[PDB]
Amino acid sequence: TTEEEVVKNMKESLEFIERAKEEGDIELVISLLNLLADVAQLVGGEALEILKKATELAKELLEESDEISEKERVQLKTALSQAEVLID
Amino acid sequence: GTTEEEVVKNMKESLEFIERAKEEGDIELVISLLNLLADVAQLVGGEALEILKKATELAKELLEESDEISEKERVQLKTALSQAEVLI
Amino acid sequence: GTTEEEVVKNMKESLEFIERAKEEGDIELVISLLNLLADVAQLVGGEALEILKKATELAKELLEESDEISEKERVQLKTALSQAEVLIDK
Ligand SMILES: [Ca+2]
Ligand SMILES: [Ca+2]
Repeated sequence: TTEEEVVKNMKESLEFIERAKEEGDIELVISLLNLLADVAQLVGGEALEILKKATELAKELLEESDEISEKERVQLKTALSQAEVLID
Repeated sequence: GTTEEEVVKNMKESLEFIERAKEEGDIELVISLLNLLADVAQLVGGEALEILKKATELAKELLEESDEISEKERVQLKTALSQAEVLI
Repeated sequence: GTTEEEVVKNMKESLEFIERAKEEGDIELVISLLNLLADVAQLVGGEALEILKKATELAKELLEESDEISEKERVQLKTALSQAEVLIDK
């Protein structure tokens, strides 16, 4: 792989998170936020900027959604913790 | 700072959800939370690893407590357990 | 605690389940196991990285060959592949 191929995949993941927030697809936000954080922890650099954008959207979903279950809340906040520690 | 404290606070809530999950048979949730707690604990250390040790003990029991756990679920849980056990 | 042989054992069984999930079209399992393998391989190196390499080749094959993979499954699988491929090069 190249870094450019990785950031393209991370960008497409970010776009799906943007739409998943409107859709209420909480599970995919949890899964993609965890996957993006696993990638950015190995890549650093621009991968962390994309993770920062994904983290912002997940935070908003966590605050604005009235559909999120208690199980999804605890998973999403744990994934947020991984991201927040990386983007700090 | 406020980051690490919120992190370990979030991890403690997840610990409680893993316990309920282990009793409802929500093995998927146990797998997901154990992997998320390990991803966080790897970056934080300290009290995060104490919390991970406890979640590992909870997940280890569920392994062979009620044969509701499928073969696919078992291999995923064992792989997640391995991640956590190495960090411990 | 755990031993490297116990971890390598679990990693080999995961790879067996991945290859089976590839031919059964179980996309979700491949995504979950590929990510779990990369998480473990990051901490152990050695033969863990060789098992990850095999799992990565199988997941690439699944991405190119399968037909009932959803759009959302695809973007998860590509990102998990990115994680694995970066670790293999680290
Ligand atoms: Ca919806
Ligand atoms: Ca992970």
